[PDB]
Formats: sequence, structure tokens, C-alpha cells
Amino acid sequence: PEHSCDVLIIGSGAAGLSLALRLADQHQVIVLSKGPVTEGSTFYAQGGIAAVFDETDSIDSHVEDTLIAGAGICDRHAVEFVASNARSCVQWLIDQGVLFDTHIQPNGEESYHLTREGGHSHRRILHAADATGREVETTLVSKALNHPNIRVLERTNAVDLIVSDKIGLPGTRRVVGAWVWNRNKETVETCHAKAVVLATGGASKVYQYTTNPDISSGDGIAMAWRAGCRVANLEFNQFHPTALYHPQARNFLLTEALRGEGAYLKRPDGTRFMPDFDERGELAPRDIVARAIDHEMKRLGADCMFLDISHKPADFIRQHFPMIYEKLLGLGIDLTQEPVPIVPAAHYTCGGVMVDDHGRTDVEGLYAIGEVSYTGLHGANLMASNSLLECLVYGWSAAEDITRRMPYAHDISTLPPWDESRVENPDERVVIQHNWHELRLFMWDYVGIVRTTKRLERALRRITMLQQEIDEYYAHFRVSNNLLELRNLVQVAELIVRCAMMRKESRGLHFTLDYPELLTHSGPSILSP
Ligand SMILES: Cc1cc2nc3c(=O)[nH]c(=O)nc-3n(C[C@H](O)[C@H](O)[C@H](O)COP(=O)(O)OP(=O)(O)OC[C@H]3O[C@@H](n4cnc5c(N)ncnc54)[C@H](O)[C@@H]3O)c2cc1C
Ligand SMILES: [Cl-]
Ligand code: NA
Repeated sequence: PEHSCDVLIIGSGAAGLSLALRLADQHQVIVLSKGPVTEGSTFYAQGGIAAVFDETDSIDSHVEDTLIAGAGICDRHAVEFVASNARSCVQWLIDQGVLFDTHIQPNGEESYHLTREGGHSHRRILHAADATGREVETTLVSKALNHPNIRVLERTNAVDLIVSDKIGLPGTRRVVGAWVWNRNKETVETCHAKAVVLATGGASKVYQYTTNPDISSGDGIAMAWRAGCRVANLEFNQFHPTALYHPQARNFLLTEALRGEGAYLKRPDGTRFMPDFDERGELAPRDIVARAIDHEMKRLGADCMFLDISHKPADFIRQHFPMIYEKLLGLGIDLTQEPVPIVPAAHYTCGGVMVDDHGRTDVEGLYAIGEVSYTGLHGANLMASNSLLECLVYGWSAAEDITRRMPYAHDISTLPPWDESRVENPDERVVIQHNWHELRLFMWDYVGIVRTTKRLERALRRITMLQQEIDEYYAHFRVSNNLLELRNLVQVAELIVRCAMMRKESRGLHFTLDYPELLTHSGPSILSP
């Protein structure tokens, strides 16, 4: 009708496209993308994907690492589960056309060159120079566009899932499609399907500073909540420790792989401060390094700290970090000759919508894979290159559960249209924009790197003003990007803060002055609607 398919996939990064392909030979699939098909975090991925390929590494080692980096509450089934499947999934990417950097030289013959990053104990991250993401996204996209059973709809923003029991369909609660703002034609179209998969990315953008593209507004999570899904661990948001501090680096990350290959992290004065913090140094886990840099900033009153791989051969550097070199040069910084100014910024959402081994949420017919989800793999803190990994494995497992269910699926029934609201107000629309800035700022201050109970109350409080506020002035506003993004950020901020308030302890990326100590028995934080 308006739109019908077998499986609807909201999001076209690693998670969704790779899910797409797996399901394509036998299913009719629509992939949505809020902006052009390639703008998502996946495209901007640098460092690489973790797997275990060397005879010297082991799965066991990869598990342990993760369990460690995750500060004690990862879920082992998930981590193992997942640690035991990449390569395969990674291989599957390769079989799809992905070129990861070829070595030339174990001491006899040809291999995949591998890096490492913090918390890893052997060598295991397949990459493409320092721009893996490009290689990955570009390929997946290319195959998805050449596939008869996959339909990609760019610039199409989902607004909400259609849940049977909300539109007087009879039966148990089950998703049967979603309403989508068609950006180019400014209407909300109705889209039917037998299975919907959220693969929307993360929510880092609720914070004033981040590495992410402007899409990461967490719409997927908000949508799920609104539809009844439990969510978890949203207090565990990772601030990548090395983002660029330059007025013209709109938002810019210098991969951990730099440190993985020798880069140093320096104080504005030349000294290396990690040692004062963690014997693991430059390569300790991010919640820790990021806390350290935040500390030394506060302490010395410094705008920043520095990342330097100078002590290294200019030739290594430029072959391993082509993209970063070219881009720092254009701002007049030579990764080859000087320390680069860095600050911590919001990067990844370790929590999200709870989902089991196949990506199944709490709500029938609804899945969630990728960053938008919470599986248990990352516990309180993600280990570098486990994030792209998660997308693949769950794309996998989600394809296998789906293929089995599809055949016994209810028929594609007809659905109520969206009640296009239509009121306009040039001035009020400007305010929508003030609120965005307002949210992002206090989130940074009240639910940031160092936290306190009271600061959290301040966040909650402003969050509720914004919601009460939003309902009253906005409920009737003609939909538009700015507005949809705001409603969703706000929704998510709320869950981030409620989760942060529940954790009476400091663990992994949640650090509160009011509970410095580890509880003896802990777990995820879970909220259910
Ligand atoms: C700069 C950078 C470098 C990184 N490098 C690495 C790395 O080397 N290794 C690694 O493992 N991880 C890396 N990460 C983390 C990893 O990139 C992400 O966790 C992962 O790419 C998330 O992918 P995803 O498929 O879940 O969503 P994304 O790739 O971010 O895509 C989300 C998709 O959902 C669509 N969408 C969102 N909302 C809506 C909506 N409302 N309606 C319709 N469509 C919607 C978006 O438009 C987009 O298409 C990096 C992240 C960044 C930002
Ligand atoms: Cl990185
Ligand atoms: Na997640």
C-alpha cells in the first residue's frame, strides 16, 4: 500500500545493512535512513573491528579482556557468545567485498595487518588504514543498492512504531509497522511490515561535546521505550578520551589505534600523565583514561591535553594514519611532528534497548541490534572495536531467528494513518532550537564524566521541565527534523538520568562522588515503561 515489506529495518549502518543482506535472498526488505544512506556512525569508524585471527591470540583472551574492560558486569554468555563468532561474521564481511589491510610479512607469508587498542592483550583488530568505517559502510551500501529485494529509502525519518494494541488491533502487543516522516515530500507515510528492526545507532548527541555525526540522537531507544521496551545501563555513556581540540574540528576523533601503535598522551608541559593513574598507561580502558584527562584539565586549569606519535618514523605514521594526517595537515598540524590537542567527548552508548541473543526486544515483532541495543556485552564500559563487532554478530543472529519465523507470520493488515498535525510558529520554532542547546549543555554538566547525586537531580529536574514544557507548547506542531530530534533527545536524557540515579556505586563509566565504592553484587540498571 503506502509501504509494505517483510522486514523493516530502521537504520543503514553496519547493523542494518549487514542484517539486510543476510535476509535479502529470501525476504522483501525496506532499509530506512534518516539522512543519506551512509551518514551514521559507521561511516566514521577509524580503528577497526575486533576479532581473533592470530594463532597467538585466543577467544578466551578476547573474552577476559572484555570482561575486564567492562568493570565487572558484562554478561558472560553474551560476551563469549559474541567473542566466539566474528571473523566468521568478520569473514562474512570480507566475503562481501571488504578490504582490510593486508600485511606482507609474518616472517614467511601474507596476513591481515592487525592493530591493538586499550584493554586488548594480543593483536586483533582488522582495519583499513585509519578509516575502516569508510570501507565498511561504502561496501555494504553498494551491495544493498544492487539487490532486487532490498529497497533503500534515504532521508526518511521514523517517528514511531505502530503497536497493535495501540491502534485497536486485537491480540497481544506486537509491532506491525512504523510511521515515517518522508523528508523530501514532507508527509508522514505509513509503512507495514511483519518484523521491524531498530538499528538506529546511539544517543551520544544528547551531550554538548561528541565524536558522532549529528544523527546520533537516539531515536531508536526513545521509539522502543515509547512502545513498551525495558531499557538498560543508560548511565554508561563513553567519553572517548581523545577528541581533537580545535575550533575547526567540528567534532574529531583520533583513534585509539594511535595509542595502540605507540602514541603518547602528554600534559600541556610535555610530561606523560597516565602513570600517575594507571600502570596500564596510554592503553588503559577509556572510562579511566578519560577520567584522567578530565582530572588533569581541572587540576592545571588546562584547555586540553596532548596526543603525540612523533617519536615515530614519519613513514610509519603516514602509511598507518593516512586520513588523520591529511586532515590535521589541512588545519596546519603535522601528526608527523607535533603533539595534537585533545579533549574527551561523548562517543558511544553502552546501554540501550534490552534484547536477547537474536535481537528480540520485549515487544513481539520488534528487534534491536547495534548500538541502540543492550545485550550485556559491554557491561559498564566498552572495549575498543567490540562495537562494530556487535553489529555484525547481532545482524547474524537476528537474520537466523527471523528467517525461521517469517513463514508463520500474520498477514500484512491495513493501518491507521498518522494524524499530520499542522500548526506553524516561526518564533516558537526558534525556541525548539534553544531547548536543544539547553539540553546538551546541562547534560554535560549534570550527567558528565564526574557525577553527584545532587547534580543528577538538577538534570532530572530540567528534563521534566523540558518534557512538561514540550507537551504544552509543542504537542500540535507540524513535524520536522529539529522537533523530532528534540522530543527524542529529551525522552532519552530522562532514561539516562533515571538509570544514573539508581546506581548507588561508582563502576566503569559511572563515577559518582557520592558512592566511590564498588557494591559487592551488581548488575545492569533496568527501567521498564
Ligand atoms: C568517529 C567514530 C569512530 C569509531 N570507530 C569505531 C571502530 O573503529 N570500531 C568500532 O567497533 N566502533 C567504532 N565506533 C563505534 C561504532 O562506530 C558504532 O557503535 C557503530 O558504528 C554504530 O553503528 P549502528 O549500525 O548501530 O548505527 P549507525 O552506523 O550510527 O547508524 C544509525 C542509522 O540509523 C538511522 N536512523 C537513526 N535514527 C533514525 C530514525 N529516527 N529514523 C530512521 N532512520 C534512523 C541513521 O540515519 C543511520 O542510518 C566509532 C564511532 C565513531 C563515531
Ligand atoms: Cl577509535
Ligand atoms: Na548499545
